[PDB]
Amino acid sequence: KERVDHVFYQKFKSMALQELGTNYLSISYVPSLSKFLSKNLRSMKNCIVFFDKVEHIHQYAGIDRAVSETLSLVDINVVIIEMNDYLMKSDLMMMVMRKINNDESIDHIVYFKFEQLDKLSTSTIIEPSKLTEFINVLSVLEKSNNIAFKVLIYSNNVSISSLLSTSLKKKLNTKYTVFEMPILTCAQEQEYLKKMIKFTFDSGSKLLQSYNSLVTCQLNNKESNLAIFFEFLKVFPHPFTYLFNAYTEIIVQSRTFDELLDKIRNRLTIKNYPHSAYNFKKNQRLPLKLT
Amino acid sequence: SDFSNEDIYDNIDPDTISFPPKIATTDLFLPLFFHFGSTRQFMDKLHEVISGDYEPSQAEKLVQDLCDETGIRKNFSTSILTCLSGDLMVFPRYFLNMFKDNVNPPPNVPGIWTHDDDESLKSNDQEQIRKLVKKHGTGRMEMRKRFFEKD
Amino acid sequence: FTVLRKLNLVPIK
Repeated sequence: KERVDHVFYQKFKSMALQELGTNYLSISYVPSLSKFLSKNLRSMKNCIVFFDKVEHIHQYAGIDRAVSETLSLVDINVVIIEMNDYLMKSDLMMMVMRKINNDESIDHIVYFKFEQLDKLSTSTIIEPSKLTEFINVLSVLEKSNNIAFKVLIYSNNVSISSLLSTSLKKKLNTKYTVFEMPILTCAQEQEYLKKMIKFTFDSGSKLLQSYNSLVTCQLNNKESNLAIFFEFLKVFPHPFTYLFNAYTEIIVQSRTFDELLDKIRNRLTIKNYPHSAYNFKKNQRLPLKLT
Repeated sequence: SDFSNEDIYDNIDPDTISFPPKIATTDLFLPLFFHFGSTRQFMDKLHEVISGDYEPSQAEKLVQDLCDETGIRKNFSTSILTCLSGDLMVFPRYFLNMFKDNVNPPPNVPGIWTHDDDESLKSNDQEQIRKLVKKHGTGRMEMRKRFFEKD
Repeated sequence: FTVLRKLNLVPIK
């Protein structure tokens, strides 16, 4: 009883929770993303970016964190305008300009964020008068060298994604770019879900290579608990989040490293960690990194 | 003046509380909660949400925002608010003491009304009532009375 | 909805 497993596990627990978080938010099948964002956001050139086929919580959360981190590197004034509760059913100009202070920075970046991730409400809910006021604000910032705008639209919706696209193309000189989220095959999806629960911290530890061998093993064994759970992720809506939530629970619930391995081998099932237990908010975002 | 012997309950350093705390079980908290870096990071977000411009009716909104932003299960946020008599000021005090002392709910904390505290308030026993008022004060006493003749 | 409508908040100054 001289050596306490509880002390070692606390360190592992916290490291596993951090990596699971990181893995979830990394859109590994889209490696081009981080380079794309630094190019377009960390410049004084105005830009409109459409994020099409944003079908998963992990994609939205992942893109958002990546955007949030890229703008954190920008040392000039960054203004954030959330367009959502404005366009749905010169006050805009004056609100944007109130935030523009030439005493704290000569150059400024206005980041307009619009999120339309409910394909159900496909009909144009947006006020045409509020939309033309927005493209007018953009037409003014476009002509102002001192101020750069970064418009980021998140959709899977089309009757909205198209009306914006045509209005922005017709009235502005700034060419927009479309970042298409790739549609994975069931096999590919299965690959990236497995990758999410593989940890790389403390590479030179027998305990980490024991953890990673167990998961690789269980997943090659068709009848193992872990592999049956993964066979369900093939049909359940939102598998990365369901897996994330369940794994977070089995990590946090365990007392020793052995308890954690026991849960992966014998306790992780649809009957024990059910879909119902969690809220799959399509616009959910995880807490920021410390450093 | 600006001194209170109640400061010791708010004065808890979140850096001395290992994250996630042993008392922070999955039946009270959501998977998002376990993804804060420190007890300080959670505390700071809690303060951010709590300091919103809510109207006294919007108790349903706050419970939802605590669930979405800090990962506190809706049923647990409601339970906490009830034993706090609605006083949002004593919300961070609850979590600091709950985590430090590893007890849910914190038993002897001014502003945190236990079940046994309500049993003492229900009884007209002036000995139990002296012990209660020495814990929460006449302020919280008249608030708890107002709160339950309206319940 | 029952306990939440009946409950009143004490917001911050």
